[PDB]
Amino acid sequence: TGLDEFALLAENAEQAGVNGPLPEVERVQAGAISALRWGGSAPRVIFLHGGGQNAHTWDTVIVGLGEPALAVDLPGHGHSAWREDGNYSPQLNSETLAPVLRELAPGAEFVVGMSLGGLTAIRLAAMAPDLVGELVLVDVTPSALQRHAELTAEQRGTVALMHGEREFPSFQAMLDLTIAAAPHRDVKSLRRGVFHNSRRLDNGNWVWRYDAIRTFGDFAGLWDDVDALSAPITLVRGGSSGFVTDQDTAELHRRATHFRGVHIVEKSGHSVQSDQPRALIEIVRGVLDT
Ligand SMILES: [Cl-]
Repeated sequence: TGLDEFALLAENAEQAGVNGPLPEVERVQAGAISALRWGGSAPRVIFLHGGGQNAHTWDTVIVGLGEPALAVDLPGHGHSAWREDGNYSPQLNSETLAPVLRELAPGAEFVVGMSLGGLTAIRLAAMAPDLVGELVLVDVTPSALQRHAELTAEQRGTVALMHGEREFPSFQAMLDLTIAAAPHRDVKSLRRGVFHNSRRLDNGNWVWRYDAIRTFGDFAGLWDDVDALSAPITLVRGGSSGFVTDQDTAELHRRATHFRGVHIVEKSGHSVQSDQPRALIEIVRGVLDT
């Protein structure tokens, strides 16, 4: 389409149940990392999306919260550079991101990360304390993503041997795939997500903005980082998500120096920011104490 990436923000304000003028937002870049900068040049919160997502996953939450924020595109996602070695490990993501965040979000105490983003946040908190005052993990722990990585490994192996990146005859065909994976979800919300996560080729076909993740990375080291972090950790689970177990949550409590507790969001799957953004806004607002 010809549609600008900020053309649907009224839909995000309605989903967040807020009215009034939309906040200012623009895309920023420092080398390999692209981000959306909301509310001007002094972000209070950094948001890190999950595997297969981009920064726009946070639009509803950011519009509802009304705070200045930086929503970053992880390597291999959104407008951030791909890597030919297909490796978007939390550790590698953190190494690329830290100097960019020092430049674009030096005064943001709070980091909210979902899934791969949440483990990226843990590694940032460890390697760059001065930055990260407080972590909010959305539906992930090191153990939980390790279990997901182990289930998906055979198929991440098989896809790795297709060297095709896929192409799609239409936008609708990508939307059909996303409907198939979440058919109970409002299709205007799904359509908005696919719009941001996809682009049209000159040859009329469509492709995903994200790189197949051939590989994730390191978790023993990631638990050592949890043992060392001083940033308090809040966990947010999806009540309909099996991704994080009660034992996962207890393990996180035992290793963290300051676990603030788990919030369990009724009628949310794994992507709490997509399924129940209003409930996530209230929890993030509470952490801000604001
Ligand atoms: Cl992920």
